[PDB]
Amino acid sequence: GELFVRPKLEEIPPADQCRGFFGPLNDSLKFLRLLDIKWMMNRAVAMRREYLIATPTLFTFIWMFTWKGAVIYFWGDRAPPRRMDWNTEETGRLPLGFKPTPAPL
Amino acid sequence: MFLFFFCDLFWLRLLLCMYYCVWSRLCFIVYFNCLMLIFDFLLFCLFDLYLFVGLCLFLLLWFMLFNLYSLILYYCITYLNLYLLFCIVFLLYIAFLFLFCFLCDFFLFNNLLVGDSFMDVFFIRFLLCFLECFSLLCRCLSTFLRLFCNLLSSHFLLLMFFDFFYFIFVFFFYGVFCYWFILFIFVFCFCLLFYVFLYLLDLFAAILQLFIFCNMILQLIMDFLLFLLFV
Amino acid sequence: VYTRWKCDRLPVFQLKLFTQEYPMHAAVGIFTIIFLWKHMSHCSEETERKYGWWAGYPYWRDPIARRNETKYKQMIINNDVDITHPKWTGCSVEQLEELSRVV
Amino acid sequence: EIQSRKKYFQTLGYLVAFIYLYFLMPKEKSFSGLSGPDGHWIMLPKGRPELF
Amino acid sequence: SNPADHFRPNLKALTLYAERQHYVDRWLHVKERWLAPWYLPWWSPLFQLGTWYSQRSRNLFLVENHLSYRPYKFRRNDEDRNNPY
Amino acid sequence: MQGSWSVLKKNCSNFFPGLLAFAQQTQEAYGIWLRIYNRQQKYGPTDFVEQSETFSPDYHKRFHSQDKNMWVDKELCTEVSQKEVARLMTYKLDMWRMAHCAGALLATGGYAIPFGLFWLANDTWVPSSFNLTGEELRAWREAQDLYRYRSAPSYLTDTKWHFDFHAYPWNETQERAWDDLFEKNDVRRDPKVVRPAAEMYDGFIKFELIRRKSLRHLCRSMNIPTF
Amino acid sequence: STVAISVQGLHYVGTGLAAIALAGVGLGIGTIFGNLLVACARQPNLTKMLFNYAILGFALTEAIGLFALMLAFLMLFS
Amino acid sequence: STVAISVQGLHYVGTGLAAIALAGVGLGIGTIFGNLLVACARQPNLTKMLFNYAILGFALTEAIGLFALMLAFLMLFS
Amino acid sequence: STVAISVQGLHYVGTGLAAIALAGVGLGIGTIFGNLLVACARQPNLTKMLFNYAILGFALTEAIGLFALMLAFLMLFS
Amino acid sequence: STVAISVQGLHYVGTGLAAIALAGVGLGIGTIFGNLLVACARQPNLTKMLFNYAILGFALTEAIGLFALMLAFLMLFS
Amino acid sequence: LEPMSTWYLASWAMVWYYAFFFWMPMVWT
Amino acid sequence: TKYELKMQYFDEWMIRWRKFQTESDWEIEKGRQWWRRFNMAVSGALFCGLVLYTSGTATLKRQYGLPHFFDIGVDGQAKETMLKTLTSRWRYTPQGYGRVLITGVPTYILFVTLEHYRERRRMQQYLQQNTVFGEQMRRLLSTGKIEEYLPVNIKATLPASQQAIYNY
Amino acid sequence: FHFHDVSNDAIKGMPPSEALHKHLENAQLAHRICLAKALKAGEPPVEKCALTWGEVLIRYQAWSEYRPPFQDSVAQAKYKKYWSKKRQEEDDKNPF
Ligand SMILES: CCCCCCCCCCCCCCCCCC(=O)OC[C@H](COP(=O)([O-])OCC(O)COP(=O)([O-])OC[C@@H](COC(=O)CCCCCCCCCCCCCCCCC)OC(=O)CCCCCCCCCCCCCCCCC)OC(=O)CCCCCCCCCCCCCCCCC
Ligand SMILES: CCCCCCCCCCCCCCCCCC(=O)OC[C@H](COP(=O)([O-])OCC(O)COP(=O)([O-])OC[C@@H](COC(=O)CCCCCCCCCCCCCCCCC)OC(=O)CCCCCCCCCCCCCCCCC)OC(=O)CCCCCCCCCCCCCCCCC
Ligand SMILES: CCCCCCCCCCCCCCCCCC(=O)OC[C@H](COP(=O)([O-])OCC(O)COP(=O)([O-])OC[C@@H](COC(=O)CCCCCCCCCCCCCCCCC)OC(=O)CCCCCCCCCCCCCCCCC)OC(=O)CCCCCCCCCCCCCCCCC
Ligand SMILES: CCCCCCCCCCCCCCCCCC(=O)OC[C@H](COP(=O)([O-])OCC(O)COP(=O)([O-])OC[C@@H](COC(=O)CCCCCCCCCCCCCCCCC)OC(=O)CCCCCCCCCCCCCCCCC)OC(=O)CCCCCCCCCCCCCCCCC
Ligand SMILES: CCCCCCCCCCCCCCCCCC(=O)OC[C@H](COP(=O)([O-])OCC(O)COP(=O)([O-])OC[C@@H](COC(=O)CCCCCCCCCCCCCCCCC)OC(=O)CCCCCCCCCCCCCCCCC)OC(=O)CCCCCCCCCCCCCCCCC
Ligand SMILES: CCCCCCCCCCCCCCCCCC(=O)OC[C@H](COP(=O)([O-])OCC[N+](C)(C)C)OC(=O)CCCCCCCCCCCCCCCCC
Ligand SMILES: CCCCCCCCCCCCCCCCCC(=O)OC[C@H](COP(=O)([O-])OCC[N+](C)(C)C)OC(=O)CCCCCCCCCCCCCCCCC
Repeated sequence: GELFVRPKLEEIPPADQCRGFFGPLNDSLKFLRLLDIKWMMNRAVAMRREYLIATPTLFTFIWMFTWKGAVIYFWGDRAPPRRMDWNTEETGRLPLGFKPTPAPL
Repeated sequence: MFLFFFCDLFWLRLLLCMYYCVWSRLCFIVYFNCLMLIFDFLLFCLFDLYLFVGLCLFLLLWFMLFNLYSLILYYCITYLNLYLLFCIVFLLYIAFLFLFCFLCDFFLFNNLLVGDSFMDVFFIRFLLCFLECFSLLCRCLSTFLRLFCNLLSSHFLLLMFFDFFYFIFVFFFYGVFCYWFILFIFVFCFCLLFYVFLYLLDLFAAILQLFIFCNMILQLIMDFLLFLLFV
Repeated sequence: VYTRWKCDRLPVFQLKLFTQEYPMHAAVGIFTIIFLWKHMSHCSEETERKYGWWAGYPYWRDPIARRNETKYKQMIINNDVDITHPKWTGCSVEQLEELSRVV
Repeated sequence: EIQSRKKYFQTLGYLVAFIYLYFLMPKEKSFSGLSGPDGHWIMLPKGRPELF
Repeated sequence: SNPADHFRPNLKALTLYAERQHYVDRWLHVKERWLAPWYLPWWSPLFQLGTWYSQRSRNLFLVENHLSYRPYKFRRNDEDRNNPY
Repeated sequence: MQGSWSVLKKNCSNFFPGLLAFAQQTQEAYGIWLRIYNRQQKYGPTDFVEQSETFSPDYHKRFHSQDKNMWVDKELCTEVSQKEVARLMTYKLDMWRMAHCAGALLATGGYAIPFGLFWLANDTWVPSSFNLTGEELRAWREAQDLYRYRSAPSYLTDTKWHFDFHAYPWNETQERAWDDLFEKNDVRRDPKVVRPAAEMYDGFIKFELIRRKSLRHLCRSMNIPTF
Repeated sequence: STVAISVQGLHYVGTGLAAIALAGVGLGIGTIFGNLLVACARQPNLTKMLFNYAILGFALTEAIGLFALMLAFLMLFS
Repeated sequence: STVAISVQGLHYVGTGLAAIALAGVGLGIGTIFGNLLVACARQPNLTKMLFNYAILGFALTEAIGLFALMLAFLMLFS
Repeated sequence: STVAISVQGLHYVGTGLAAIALAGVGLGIGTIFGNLLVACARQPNLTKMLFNYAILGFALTEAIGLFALMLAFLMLFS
Repeated sequence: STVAISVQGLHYVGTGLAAIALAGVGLGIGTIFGNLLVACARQPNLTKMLFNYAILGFALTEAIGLFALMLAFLMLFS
Repeated sequence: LEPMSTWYLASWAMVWYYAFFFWMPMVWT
Repeated sequence: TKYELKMQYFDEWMIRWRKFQTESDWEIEKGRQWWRRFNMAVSGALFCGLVLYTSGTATLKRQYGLPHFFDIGVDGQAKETMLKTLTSRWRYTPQGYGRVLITGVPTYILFVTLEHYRERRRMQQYLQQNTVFGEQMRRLLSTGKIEEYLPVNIKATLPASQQAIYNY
Repeated sequence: FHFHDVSNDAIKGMPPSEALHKHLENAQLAHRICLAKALKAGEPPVEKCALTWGEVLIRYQAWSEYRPPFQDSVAQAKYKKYWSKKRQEEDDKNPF
């Protein structure tokens, strides 16, 4: 809609103010910020880096709407059957008495 | 499997060659909004926002040569297939979308995250972003589905009504010479009125559907355009 | 003055149009064409019988059988294929002769 | 001048094509077999005994 | 049914059939003929464009180990749901 | 200019001498550019050396900024002469075209030979070193001028039409400058009258916001390969 | 015991159900024009502009009815 | 076992369902006229332009009702 | 196996459904007369023209009702 | 006794019922544009802004119909 | 219905692709 | 040597006759897949390194400077370390076609060379196999033609319940 | 000689490999019967046994393409993950 201006370094709130799923992950819990997705989302919104949330989604949709959708439809592995036809590992081996051709030399 | 067939435009191609060997002005366009995207002066766009004009005009010409002339009996809409229309809309829509995505400006997608900071990010805004990203593809699908369904339904109805009219006209016109001629005359007048109404409705609906088809693409383009102000 | 549409010949203008005016559209169209010819270019005999004929399949002459017969005759004659080989029949030539004498 | 000549020739060609298509060309896969081809195979291998 | 039959192309002229194996093999022969000459080194982008993607797809097909059965692409009858063969 | 057999013969005859001369010019121009680059890195402004980023206000795409990413070395005469600079510029053009041709050759292997035949039949994209006589050089310059004539009007019309359709000048002097800027060469344009158009267009479009199509037209008009 | 039955006539029932979707569409279209009349009487200077927006809304609303009508034809002709 | 059944009278059921599609059409038309009266009462000089738009809305709404009616008669004769 | 069945009580069910459409018509009548009174109060001078338009709306809505009613009676006696 | 039956024409009924959901979507769209037309006449200067919100509702309203339309295909073609 | 069919979709779409890649330039010029 | 032209026919034949694919051949193909992924990873790492080295000084300052998204403390330390390491020495920071060439040509060369030599390795592996696939590969390299229906000609091993066809 | 039963009812409870092999054997048997009839009649085999040879060819193509999956760690993991005890009980309960 309107033009977007990146926030200045002084306009970005501190990391400690961000909230996670339950509460802020302040000192003694900073390393939990990596695992809390909601905290990362709130931090990105605070830093005006909303694209980190939107870009992966849209692209994913495209990737599914374009390339993986048909790949799954045409070449995907359906659910296995109840009675399974496992491989006896007997096929392929050359018969006894066969003289294979020599390898290149 | 390779099937060799031909479109039903050969006579129309001949007419185009005959009547357009010399130049002529064009002043009436089905979708004029592709030429006037900006209405407030001093606003300009660095993106190629007028790239769609040629494709719009060609699509209008092609779809009009097919659909409008299809009202003539036995005229065939050679392209009338669901997945073929899907391919056409896929081409146009995905081409413009990949034009926007190849720009490699991620901030362009900031508006996908609906709402303000007050709304919970994970439980509200993220779900809205998911829904909007789904809604883009759904808009593509709805465009092609609408274009297919309108033609299919209109022509089915026309065929059925024409069959009924032929039946009553051929096998019950003798009632004109009988004592129940008034009933037949009333029915015949009603059938004529229905014939005219259906033809007018189809004529209008074809053009309107083309307008909407082009407007969906233009809306896709406009959703990601940003205008600078001259100073 | 020089203009692409007025000065260049049709093939040149076509290449310019689809390379410097609408290249992404051309790329997507080629992608879709490849997809169609990779996944939507086959029709089984049963499908042809069901929907492949304008008025219906004429079983009284079975043109599909004649077409396949011509195909296989041509392949055998041109490629010098011995259809009496045990792999095709599943039995030795002598067994085939015994069966012929039996039936 | 160029476009007039080109369009004249194109018009003649399209006229011939229209006549042939709508008055002479038979439809493929006729039920009776009296008109049109029933289809045939192409690109069959030739002179490749090892293929079988 | 009959009204539905009116929505068909009206200028069908000829239908040709060809096996996937045959024309794929012919295409491979053409590609080998055009990519064989010495003046096109294997490290050229053209040669890699020609060969690498096909090799990758074929390798992916070979590596496939699916628990389900994929019916033959070119059966005589693929309209019966209860008969994958 | 269209290709011809005479030009093909000329370029085929002078192919190897032209390559040798191009190599010598390459060595000389590398020396000159080394001097210039060392001077720029040593005495250049911090923004110019560090390659400061200037992003567009609409899509935030980086491009060269005329004020920050361009620097005039007022004291370059001490190290490099004017003739050396002209030689470097000419070699830059020739090297650009030769580099594009070499890239095509490497990409397509030996299949570029017929395209090379098309290339040597025209002087538009051959280096200046392929001309060993005055007449050949004159023909080469004629071809370059023909390409410039072919390309420039499109660029001028693009600029003028976009501005006039999406904006108008603020004051009468700007109007006069804008109108007189795009006059034909048969009349003489007064630079003092035309200069305010620079500020007006800076208000409209700076070099950092130049569109890709206009850039393509400009590079065509500057005899810079675009493919 | 395993018994498989195929009733032919059911396709009529499904076809009739889809037609019910037109009740909402037909009503929805009438709602648009009702507001159009009540709006043109409140600001007649924009009658042409309003008429344009009404038509756009009619097609979008009409489009949905076609989706249902397509299903009716599919089942009625299968 | 494979059993094929053909129920005759089902076409009556499907036809009745399509008739329900005329409920919204009839309601939609009534809505347009109701809004027309208010618009005329609130702007009496526009007694013709509003009337024309009401007719246009009726025509489109009638068209939807006729699309359904075609199925209603068609199934009744199938 | 091929089995043909003819149920002779399903010509009643279809008839009942066709009667349901009358509700969409009857309600439509009330809407026109529901807003006619308001219009008359707003502009009593036009008690006549509004009444004529309301009659036109009622007749057209009733026309839909009778189209549905025709299907109701046809399936009742057939 | 254990008896298993498979009625092979029932998917028509499910498809028609899903199609009925389109009536609400069509009605909602008509309501949106009806409010748009009666809202522009009140604040014309903001006509364009209202139109954008109106389309947004259509985008968020037509999507629901697709789910119902999606189910129709999943049962019609299965 | 052929409109819902896919047994010859590629050949069917060749018409649109020919129109886009070969006839549109002629109409353009 | 161009091994792909020879190997394409063999791969197509194996796909057509994948029933006789022993577990050894499957392991070979899985190893080929793994090596392709490894080549992709190393080429991408090289591309990223070249991009970082050729990045402009201001670009590096912006990327590896304040603010910190997490602000844990390790993030800032690592960013400062990398920024100092990159900005300490002089780096050639080209733009345009030059950066494209520098970042891409090495990556393309590495990826192509690795893939080609892995294809040669796979050809050798299939040559050393004692299965019907190995015999087909050897015959292809000898006569230059693919012999289809070879497994049924030389009577390659089949499951105990499918040996009736060989009963002749 | 005896043709195998490859009807839908019989095919339902059969592994894919067995069905493909049975189809191939039936095709071979039919081809050899046709060849024997041709030899008894004395007419050329190519003019009578082309269609049977083509059927044998297509059955061979279908039979040689299928490779039963190898039983390994990942395949067994997938099979056990999908076929849980709850799913097995549900399948047993279902009469279809
Ligand atoms: C085995 C049997 C034979 C068949 C073999 C086939 C082999 C196939 C190989 C495998 C292919 C697999 C893939 C197939 C996919 C098919 C998809 C498809 O069809 O999609 C539908 C789609 C339909 O498109 P459309 O919208 O209808 O428009 C296309 C039209 O062509 C119209 O579009 P347009 O108007 O925009 O086109 C431009 C047009 C612009 O307008 C014109 O130029 C006007 C003319 C139009 C001509 C073209 C229309 C043809 C109309 C029907 C046929 C006309 C009559 C033929 C009579 C035949 C009699 C037996 O210009 C031209 O057409 C240029 C050509 C002009 C030729 C003029 C020749 C003049 C000769 C004069 C000689 C004088 C001699 C004097 C001597 C005097 C001595 C004294 O088809 C296509 O897009 C084209 C598909 C082609 C695919 C490639 C096929 C391979 C090439 C085969 C050539 C065979 C030549 C040998 C035949 C010999 C006779 C038997
Ligand atoms: C064998 C494997 C082959 C692989 C496949 C290749 C396929 C073909 C692709 C093209 C390959 C290059 C072709 C040769 C170009 C000539 C050399 C060159 O760069 O000229 C300078 C020139 C630089 O242009 P610029 O715009 O002035 O550069 C701006 C910079 O700011 C300039 O910076 P500055 O302003 O500070 O000034 C510096 C200037 C100052 O210098 C001077 O002023 C003196 C003159 C120096 C340049 C002289 C060039 C002479 C060109 C003609 C040569 C003779 C041709 C003879 C032909 C006839 C033969 C019979 O010096 C330079 O120009 C240096 C530029 C940077 C170096 C670029 C080279 C990097 C690659 C080489 C290393 C590879 C190592 C592999 C390690 C492997 C590890 C596993 O190059 C060009 O004109 C650009 C190329 C134009 C064609 C582009 C085609 C598309 C490329 C896409 C590539 C994508 C990645 C690869 C995968 C492709 C898959 C599709
Ligand atoms: C020994 C030498 C030294 C060593 C080597 C050194 C290195 C050399 C190489 C580098 C040289 C670079 C410079 C080259 C300059 C010249 C370029 C050029 O061509 O100029 C035009 C050149 C004339 O130039 P000019 O007269 O000097 O005018 C120049 C002006 O300045 C006009 O200038 P302009 O700018 O206006 O012209 C530009 C025009 C240039 O174009 C043209 O002018 C078109 C040329 C062709 C026109 C053909 C017309 C005739 C058609 C005939 C059709 C057949 C007829 C029937 C035949 C029956 C036979 C029995 O347009 C373009 O630039 C378009 C570029 C398009 C790029 C396409 C990129 C596609 C990418 C694909 C998408 C990828 C997306 C990413 C996907 C990623 C996926 C992961 O054209 C010709 O001479 C025409 C030649 C026609 C030959 C005959 C027809 C074709 C024969 C084919 C035979 C096939 C045999 C095998 C068949 C096998 C079947 C199985
Ligand atoms: C710029 C464009 C913008 C416009 C976009 C426009 C379009 C819209 C966007 C969306 C796309 C629409 C779709 C259009 C169609 C395009 C074609 C398509 O979709 O084809 C897919 C198509 C899908 O394959 P398929 O044909 O379906 O076959 C499936 C098979 O999987 C195939 O099998 P395969 O043998 O080919 O192998 C494929 C392999 C591909 O992958 C590989 O081959 C291996 C990995 C490659 C890495 C590449 C380099 C990455 C950077 C290296 C490091 C750099 C830094 C170095 C310095 C470090 C200092 C410390 O993938 C896999 O199989 C998955 C393996 C995953 C292993 C995971 C192991 C577990 C540990 C690692 C993960 C978990 C870590 C947790 C950490 C937790 C920490 C707390 O092709 C592929 O995806 C595979 C081939 C192409 C691979 C390209 C690799 C590079 C990708 C780009 C990376 C950089 C850019 C992204 C980041 C940007 C940041 C700013
Ligand atoms: C036959 C050959 C076939 C080749 C196939 C390969 C593709 C084509 C090859 C190349 C073709 C030639 C042309 C290429 C494009 C040229 C673009 C250009 O003009 O750049 C100028 C530009 C120079 O201008 P500059 O002023 O110096 O700098 C640009 C400004 O910063 C600009 O400033 P700014 O303001 O614009 O800043 C923004 C700028 C900032 O970026 C830059 O400009 C920096 C350079 C790029 C950095 C990219 C790496 C980012 C970090 C990746 C981290 C990955 C971690 C993954 C970890 C996984 C762990 C398991 O752009 C971005 O932000 C874009 C970031 C990239 C986003 C990627 C999104 C991908 C989404 C994927 C969707 C899903 C895919 C499918 C599913 C896959 C998974 C299953 O060049 C560059 O910066 C680098 C150019 C590199 C060219 C590509 C080299 C190709 C090498 C190929 C090697 C492999 C060959 C394989 C062959 C296979 C057999 C045949
Ligand atoms: C912009 C709006 C355009 C509106 C145009 C309005 C046209 C009005 C036509 C009035 C009636 C014309 C009757 C023609 C009768 C022809 C002979 C005949 O038997 O026909 C019966 C046919 C069919 O009648 P039928 O269905 O009764 O046929 C009975 C035949 N049996 C019993 C065997 C089935 O008539 C028609 O189909 C006419 C329909 C016309 C509909 C309007 C089409 C408009 C679009 C095409 C415009 C083309 C312009 C091209 C100009 C050049 C372009 C470069
Ligand atoms: C009666 C049944 C009816 C069913 C109807 C079903 C709906 C049918 C609708 C058809 C019409 C609409 C079609 C819309 C378009 C769909 C597009 C689509 O899904 O296509 C996907 C498909 C996917 O291709 P694929 O199916 O061959 O996938 C191969 C994947 N393996 C090998 C694992 C099996 O695309 C294509 O077919 C085109 C492929 C070639 C072009 C792209 C090449 C570049 C690929 C880049 C990534 C990988 C390489 C590395 C990078 C590059 C290196 C150089």
